[PDB]
Amino acid sequence: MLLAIDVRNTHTVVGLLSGMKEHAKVVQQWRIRTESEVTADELALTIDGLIGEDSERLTGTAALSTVPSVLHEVRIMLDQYWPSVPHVLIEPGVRTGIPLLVDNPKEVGADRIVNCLAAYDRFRKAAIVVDFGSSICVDVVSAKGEFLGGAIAPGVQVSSDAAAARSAALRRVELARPRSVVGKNTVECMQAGAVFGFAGLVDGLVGRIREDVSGFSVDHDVAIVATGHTAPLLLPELHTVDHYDQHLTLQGLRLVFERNL
Amino acid sequence: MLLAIDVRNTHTVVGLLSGMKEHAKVVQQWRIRTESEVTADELALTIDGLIGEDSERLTGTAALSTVPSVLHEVRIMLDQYWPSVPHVLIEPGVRTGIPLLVDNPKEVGADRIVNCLAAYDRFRKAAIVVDFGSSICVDVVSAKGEFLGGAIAPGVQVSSDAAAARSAALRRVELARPRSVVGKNTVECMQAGAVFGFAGLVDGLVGRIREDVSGFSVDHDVAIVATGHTAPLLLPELHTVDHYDQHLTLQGLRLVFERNL
Amino acid sequence: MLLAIDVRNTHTVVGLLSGMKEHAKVVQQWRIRTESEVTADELALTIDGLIGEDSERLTGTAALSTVPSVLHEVRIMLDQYWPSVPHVLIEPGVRTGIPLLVDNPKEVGADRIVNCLAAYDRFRKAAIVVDFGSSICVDVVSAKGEFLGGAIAPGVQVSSDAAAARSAALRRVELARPRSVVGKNTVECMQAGAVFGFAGLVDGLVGRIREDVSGFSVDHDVAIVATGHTAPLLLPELHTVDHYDQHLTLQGLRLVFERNL
Amino acid sequence: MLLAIDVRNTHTVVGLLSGMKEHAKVVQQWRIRTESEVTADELALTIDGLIGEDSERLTGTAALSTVPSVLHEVRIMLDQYWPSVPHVLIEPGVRTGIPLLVDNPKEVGADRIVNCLAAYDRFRKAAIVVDFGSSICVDVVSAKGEFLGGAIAPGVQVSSDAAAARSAALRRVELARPRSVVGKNTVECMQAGAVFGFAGLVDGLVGRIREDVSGFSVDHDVAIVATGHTAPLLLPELHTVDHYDQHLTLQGLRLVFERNL
Amino acid sequence: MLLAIDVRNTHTVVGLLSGMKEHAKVVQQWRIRTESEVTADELALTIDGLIGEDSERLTGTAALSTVPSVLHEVRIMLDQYWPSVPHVLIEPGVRTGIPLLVDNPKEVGADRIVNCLAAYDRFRKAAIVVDFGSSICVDVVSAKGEFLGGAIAPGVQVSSDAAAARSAALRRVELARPRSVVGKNTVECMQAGAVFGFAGLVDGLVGRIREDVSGFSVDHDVAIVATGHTAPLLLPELHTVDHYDQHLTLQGLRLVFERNL
Amino acid sequence: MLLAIDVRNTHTVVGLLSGMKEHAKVVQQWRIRTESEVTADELALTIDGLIGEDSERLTGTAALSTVPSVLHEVRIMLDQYWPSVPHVLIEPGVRTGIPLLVDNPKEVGADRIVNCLAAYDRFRKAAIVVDFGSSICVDVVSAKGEFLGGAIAPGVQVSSDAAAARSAALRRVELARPRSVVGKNTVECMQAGAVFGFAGLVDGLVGRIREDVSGFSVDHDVAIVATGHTAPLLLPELHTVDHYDQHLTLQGLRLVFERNL
Repeated sequence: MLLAIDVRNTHTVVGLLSGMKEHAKVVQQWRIRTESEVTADELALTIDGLIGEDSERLTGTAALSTVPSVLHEVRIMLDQYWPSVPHVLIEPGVRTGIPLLVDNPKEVGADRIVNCLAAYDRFRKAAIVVDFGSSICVDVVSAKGEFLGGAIAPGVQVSSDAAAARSAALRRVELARPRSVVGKNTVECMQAGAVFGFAGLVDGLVGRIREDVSGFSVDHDVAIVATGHTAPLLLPELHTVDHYDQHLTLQGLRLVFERNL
Repeated sequence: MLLAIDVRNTHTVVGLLSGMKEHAKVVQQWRIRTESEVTADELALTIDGLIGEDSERLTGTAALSTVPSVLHEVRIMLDQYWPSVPHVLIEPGVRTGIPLLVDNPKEVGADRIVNCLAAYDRFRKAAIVVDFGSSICVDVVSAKGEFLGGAIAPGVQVSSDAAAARSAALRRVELARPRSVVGKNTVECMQAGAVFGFAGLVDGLVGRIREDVSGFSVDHDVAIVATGHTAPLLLPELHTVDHYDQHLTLQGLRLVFERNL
Repeated sequence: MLLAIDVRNTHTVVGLLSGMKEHAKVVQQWRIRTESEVTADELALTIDGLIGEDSERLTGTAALSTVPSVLHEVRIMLDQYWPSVPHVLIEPGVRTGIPLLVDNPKEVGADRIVNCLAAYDRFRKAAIVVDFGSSICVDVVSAKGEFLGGAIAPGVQVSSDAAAARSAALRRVELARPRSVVGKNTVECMQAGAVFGFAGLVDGLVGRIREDVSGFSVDHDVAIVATGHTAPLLLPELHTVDHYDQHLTLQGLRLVFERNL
Repeated sequence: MLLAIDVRNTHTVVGLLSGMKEHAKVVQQWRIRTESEVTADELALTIDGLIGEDSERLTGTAALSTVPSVLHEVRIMLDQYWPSVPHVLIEPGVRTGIPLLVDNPKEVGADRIVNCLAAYDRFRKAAIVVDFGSSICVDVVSAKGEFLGGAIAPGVQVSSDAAAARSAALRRVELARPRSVVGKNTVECMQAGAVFGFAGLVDGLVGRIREDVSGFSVDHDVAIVATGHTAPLLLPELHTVDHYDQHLTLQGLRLVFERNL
Repeated sequence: MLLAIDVRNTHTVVGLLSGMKEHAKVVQQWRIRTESEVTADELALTIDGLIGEDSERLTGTAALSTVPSVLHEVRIMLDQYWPSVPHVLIEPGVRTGIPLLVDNPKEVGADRIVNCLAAYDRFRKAAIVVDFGSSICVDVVSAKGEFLGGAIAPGVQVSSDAAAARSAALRRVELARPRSVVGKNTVECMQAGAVFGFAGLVDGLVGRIREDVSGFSVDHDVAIVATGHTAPLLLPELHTVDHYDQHLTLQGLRLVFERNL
Repeated sequence: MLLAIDVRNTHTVVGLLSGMKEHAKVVQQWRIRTESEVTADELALTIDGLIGEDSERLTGTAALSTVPSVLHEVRIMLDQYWPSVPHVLIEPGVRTGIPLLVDNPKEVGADRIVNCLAAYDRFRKAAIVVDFGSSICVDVVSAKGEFLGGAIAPGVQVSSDAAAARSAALRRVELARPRSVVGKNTVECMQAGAVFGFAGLVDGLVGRIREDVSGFSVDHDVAIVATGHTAPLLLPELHTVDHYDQHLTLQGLRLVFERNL
């Protein structure tokens, strides 16, 4: 199998992907915390405990990170614990076959590049990727598979927790859909805010991108794809998102791994 | 005049309002930070420094606080520094004439009550109040002047600061409208997110309220009013908000003061 | 066995209970840190490591959480990792057989409900429960098995840590009984405060409850029970507490599981 | 006038005292919050704003601090802004005429020594001093005016704030007296816990001191004096405390100033 | 006079300078805390209280800031409260007559540019500027007055506070010279580290710059100048620093003000 | 196999040592984070996972901890989980055959004593030990194997992270050697500071110690040993440090274990 690692600011996705090229599928996926101060030995311990008996069956290990210290610890862990398998660590501004038509090609985070590559591979047309992570990352891929940029909004959970911490009457609540958009208690009001407001945020960003750029209007065909952990919660309230792909970034990591191999 | 105090989670607004009833208006306003550990003497010192020689011309004072410790200190300060003028303090579940048709009438913040009272006094019909503070508070006022609840979304500035602080690759940026919806650098992407996405958040909340609850549809005349310090940044991008009042909470405090006088 | 999970604000108790009804006892117990950001996969990994070979010998699971995010993750973990066994999850306002004679039955924490249920099951009369956790929760159970309310005092370790952090002269000390109430250095004075003053706090709360409400006086038969990890520290210095039950919340979780089975 | 400065870990008391020796009394007092990294210019600005036109009428300044940085900034401010007045700074271990019969006489903070000196000057016998500040300091003074020692418990407001911050279900509450010891909501439960529990804490500490040290029995006449900002709130719920003196530390500062003059 | 403002990360220097060109010296200076979220009204209040009756006698204001939000609020405060005075606010990358020979001329903070300008104005030759601020900034100015770059080390007091916060055994100690380099207790060891190790840090940076870049060898005449609030503390322990100019940044601000007028 | 545990304030080192007396060398080593609130069960879980199949081959466990809570949890963990092996815990001020000639011999941390013992055992003469950890510790050992004292400077990585977090314009950067001492951007300047300045800090402390104390001059022979995780980074840039030993504290724990048996 192929061991894929997605390090974000708050949560790390560890995946096992069997197969190769078109027939390859994600057979396993786990979500863990991201610790900035994590070491190679701790990360090896948790990853070994997650993947169990598949450690001896690894054929390669792809990895990206938005925290560079975790990326360097990933390199140390890979060389110390899995020396016989190849590994292609990904930095910001990686080369993949997707032209980075932006001001600073070396500053865009690796997750956005991987999402763009996977979306253009799956759809082969113009695409808008909405990634619900620690931040909501919106990526615009043209019909030629070129990364035009996009937007970076605060994430649902991070913003909700920040609002709960920044206020006294607002406490920490569970991220769930309330009975109505008009709440009757503080928990219901906060859940209505966090869910419906961020659904409106994503819909507004997608509609504004569709209207205010050429080739992405309603007349054209553009694949709107959402990924992330909290995407299924907000998906029924989105009128602008067509598809949900839970394994988009892992498939993109597999694409970069097979391209660099 | 009347000394109105608005203690929010992040900033405190001090206003001098002259006149009575309909002929009353905000003649002076200052904004300062809210200190959780501020005392009666410190707050009286800064308020005196702000308002100058108008202390002898005060006819009354009125305060609300979403922070309980500052509410205790404001109670002490009102009882200590201006004993000759009447004062009204506003605790959650206060006497206003607006029925609190919620599960816990004693848990709803005083700012929401005061905003609902001011909006219904100004419009005399069904209203949707959008306050842009530390959190974005959406309050729904029925056609008979009843507080039906609403939503509490994360605020623009708090969420953007939390996004910047959680990520090592994201620095502190100023909230300003970017060039296009598809940014080209990290700062442009973050600004596009924070501005357009939160405008979409407010639009989605107001549209969902208009569609779902009865008496607030397109056919019914509903007054959509926005207030707050960071409201003018998002107001040009809002499609659902009809009015902007920057002195709504001060006018509501004046209404409570004159009602309880 | 039954797997019981007590998620508190600071620590999490994981227990294995064998038997049913009266013949049921706690056969295993572990204490771990409560991580507010922990995930279902990480919690499943640590619980599997704790319980070892007992994973395949589970007949049911019961869980409570005072932290909403850990409650969400425990919900996911229960529906993901042990699908072949029943699971009861306890939210506030849970049907247990104990009436909640309070203003907001949906806001009393799950730990207090579970403690009241276990106490009234054990003693079958009026009871006062003192849980020593992050806070000291005092719960008042009437003679008919009704939760009348109680008090939430600051805890001992949390308050001592806050006092140490707020002052430059006070460092992180280890909680222990001093030689005397009148200490001679900073460590002795701080430990005398933390131990004897909080013992007096518990004694004063229990005595004032015994004096100020009907049915709990010295004439009535009232069971005073203490639970918690730091309870044995203050137990020799308490005059009002008659019983110490360490596994009270686990037994209450078992009671809820059997009631809802 | 004499300018007394009390720098505690959380608040600073600034007092103006008129008269000398027995005919002296506190005529002005203000409470401000303590900033650990405050500068001499900021502190001079706020102190000047507090004391008004009495800057030219000062005849000396007495200052103590539990935060040494603020003490050194106080010395800089005094030498820069009031050069014509004599100023006595007070460190731990200050010579006062009260012997320090403890293990480390140079570690007991200045506030405790000043309180002991003022109490023994007022009562001229054995005394127990309960000082409600950032922490609750209990001081025991024999019939010969010696500092035998005491206890240092967490303060009421600091502990309540820490309990609110540590727990997700608990918010910040206004420190006031509830209706009863058995609370019906979370706010009432927290207020009952903090108030009645800390009253029991003080009662337990004072009673244990009276019972466990020589000559402080109920038969012997021992004066119990309470000082502090939150002392009047807990005073009706105390049984072992007789006298309340708000200006005890300012009078002790006056005594030290007159001693070093 | 000229009102100069230095907004650093931790402290803000407010200076009044009289005269022009060679006849110009700093006549007033104050240091205050930098509140990153301060408003224009609070800043106007404190600056007015600092400058007293010199508000009407201002002829122009010069300001820089390493915190952009404070600079924006400074612009608002200046245009609201001092509308009749000219103001040249300074952003990073200011053109001053010192060529910026670095990779990103728009990213170097305005403080370093101002220090380089004032040092080259004073010495008219090659210079090394050591600024002890929140960080330690070493700037290298060539013989032709060109900013060649430098180094940014952690500050002295900031790193000492970080060490105290990261360790329980290390409390908040005061920054002062110890008896010797070999400390006989924890406080003396910490002060020996903070003083002598940071003096060695400055000496090592200065020596390595003198040895490893062209035109700055010991044979050439290079002026080594130090500035900052904690510079006098480490000044006697440095073997590589010849001059200490306390008002270097204020003089550079005056230079930029007179150049842009 | 001896099991060594080094609990520093930021990272914990775990070691497996085989052999006795001179024939003893470290065979295994891991580095993990240090958690303050960690429990015995969690720590036993991670230690067992780290050490794998060698848990049944242990013959003793020497452990030190600069965090006493983790030390007591280690004692609980060792007694609960490895009851058949001896365990020599180490507190501050331990006796090792090295006299502690300081003002408070019981306040110096255990890591310093262990490093001094190991260094004198290796070199059998006067030595200067530089331990790069959460704080840089410098230890001075005379020719008689006595702990004279030393310095505690802020660490490299800890101070770099503190500078990145405190300053708004500075992000979290990776700790690595830059190309030139005169950095041409912000990141290069920060890395030049963090590397060359801290190398100069160590060099200055060692040189000042060598000059100002008896028997440590250039004519005398004094072994200079370095240890720590980040030590090899600064080792090329050091001039006064002669030897490196990454396993100094583990061998010192081995020496204390062999001494206490």
